[PDB]
Amino acid sequence: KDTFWTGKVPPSTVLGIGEKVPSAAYIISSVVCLLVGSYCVYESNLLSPLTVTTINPLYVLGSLLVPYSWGLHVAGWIQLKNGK
Amino acid sequence: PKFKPSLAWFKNNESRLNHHLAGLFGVSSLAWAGHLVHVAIPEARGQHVGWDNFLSTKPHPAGLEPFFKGQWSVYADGPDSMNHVFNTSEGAGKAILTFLGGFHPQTKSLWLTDIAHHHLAIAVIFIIAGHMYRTNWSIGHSLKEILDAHRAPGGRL
Amino acid sequence: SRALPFLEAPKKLDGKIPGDAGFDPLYISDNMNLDYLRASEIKHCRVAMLAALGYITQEFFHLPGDVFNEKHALAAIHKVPIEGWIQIILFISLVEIATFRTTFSFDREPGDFGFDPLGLAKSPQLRRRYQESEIRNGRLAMIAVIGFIVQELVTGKSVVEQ
Amino acid sequence: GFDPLGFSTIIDLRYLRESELKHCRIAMLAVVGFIVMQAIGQVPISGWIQIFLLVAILEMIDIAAIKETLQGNREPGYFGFLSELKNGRLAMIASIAFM
Ligand code: CLA
Ligand code: CLA
Repeated sequence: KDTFWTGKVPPSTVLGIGEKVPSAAYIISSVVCLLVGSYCVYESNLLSPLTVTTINPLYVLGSLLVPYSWGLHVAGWIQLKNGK
Repeated sequence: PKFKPSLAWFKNNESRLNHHLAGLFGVSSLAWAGHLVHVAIPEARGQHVGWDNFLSTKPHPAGLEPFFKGQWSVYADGPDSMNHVFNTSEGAGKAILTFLGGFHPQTKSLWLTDIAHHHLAIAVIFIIAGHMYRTNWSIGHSLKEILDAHRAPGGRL
Repeated sequence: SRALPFLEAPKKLDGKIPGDAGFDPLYISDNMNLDYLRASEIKHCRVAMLAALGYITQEFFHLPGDVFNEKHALAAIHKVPIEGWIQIILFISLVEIATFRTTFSFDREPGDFGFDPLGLAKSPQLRRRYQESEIRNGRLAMIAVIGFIVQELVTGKSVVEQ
Repeated sequence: GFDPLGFSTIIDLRYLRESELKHCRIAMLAVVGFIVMQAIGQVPISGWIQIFLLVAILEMIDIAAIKETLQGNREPGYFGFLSELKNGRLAMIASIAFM
């Protein structure tokens, strides 16, 4: 696949496995991932300092939803503007 | 003749990157953390560990029980004291992985348990990073596809 | 493929050569020189089989003298005289140097150094049966001897005792 | 024809079938296993590692198998080894309740 594109909007095929996913699915999931991820970071690090005996694996895993939400909102915009 | 690699082998960018990230960097870093935990750190606390006895000598009394039970904080308990005399048991700890920061007071150098943990942590990141590119199983990225798509839509690039 | 009957075998493995069950899920054969790999497998087969036989026998039976009376195989290494080991090494060395040309020529057939003293493989059809069975016993011996060695390291007991 | 949400349009149905039949088979063996929490702890860690070490390899080979399915050289869930599917779906809902 040639992924080169012109104009203002990429053509959905840049999303790979997620090319057929609807715009609303991406947009809602991006908000959820950002809020849950932000909460994990807050609970882990900001609500009381992190200690050697207070590392929750779920909060560490959950923190990865913050960068993931970025990707989801870019994909959401791409689908929105492509009509999907 | 029968072992000269083809030009196609030399231009297999995705496979080379996967192996160099996960293997050459990642696994090498993991093996070095192994050396430190099994040999360097015991030797620093006055204990001989070599090829002769290393199969029978646990790096930590608890063994790998805490590891498989996810009780990883056990490996941080009991660091070398600030009065530890390097290459002796006087003031020595049991911890194999730590995040103390700064210097051992006697040797004026970074703690060995910090160095072991550094190498273990980056090994994980490197091994994960080396699953990015597409080889023989359809998952992963093409380098050509990433590059062709990176044009700022405003046209300044 | 046969060994993995849901997957397809790689292109190199057609099912003609001895030892071919189409077992190469990683598709190593696509990149690797197969002729040499076959020679390498057969070599590991033959070393493992001698090693497997050696392990079980020198537990029971022994060469005369106190030096060669160690039931544990891995404990026997340090007891046996160095000059004894040098002669075995020099012997193995001479064989490997003699055979080196053939190995990298790829003229003769993998594992074939023209060694049939007694003339057991007279017929080509018998040779085929023997060649497959060499690999089969060899593959089995390769696992077994690694089984034996690891077991000794773990337990500290000779194969029969444990 | 039961796909309200529409995953078969998003993701390939062959892949979803492989996932379905896998859940079905794991769940049923568990349902039978439950009948025939403490055992998670009681069993030695060495034994548990061997279970993981065999599920891995089988799952690594399943990646190569999924390739054949998605290329169209293999039936979804065939390892050369409706009743399966119906009983499987029931066992999956049952297995949650037991856990
Ligand atoms: C302004 C900055 C910017 C913008 C607007 C874009 C925009 C784009 N990028 Mg680019 N990218 C950028 C910076 C940017 N990029 C940078 C700095 C890098 C690293 C050098 C990349 C690396 C990159 C790659 C590798 C790819 C793109 C792709 C794209 C296109 C599709 C995006 C997508 O599919 O999202 C949807 C993405 C997701 C839903 C995934 C979430 C993001 C990741 C996974 C988070 C990281 C998680 C963690 C570290 C990894 C998992 C660990 C563990 C769980 C295993 C889009 C045109 C795609 C493309 O070009 O198609 C041909 C593509 O394949 N980008
Ligand atoms: C696990 C798989 C694996 C491994 C281990 C390697 C390893 C290597 N390959 Mg690669 N290769 C592979 C798979 C692999 N390859 C595959 C699948 C392909 C085909 C796709 C290739 C294709 C390929 C080609 C074409 C070439 C190589 C080459 C090399 C060598 C690079 C030179 C070197 O020694 O860097 C060693 C580098 C490191 C150890 C990384 C560490 C360095 C960074 C900067 C980190 C910081 C260092 C650290 C602080 C150290 C402190 C040290 C101490 C003094 C305190 C290296 C031996 C090259 C070569 O030299 O061949 C003879 C070469 O030309 N490979």
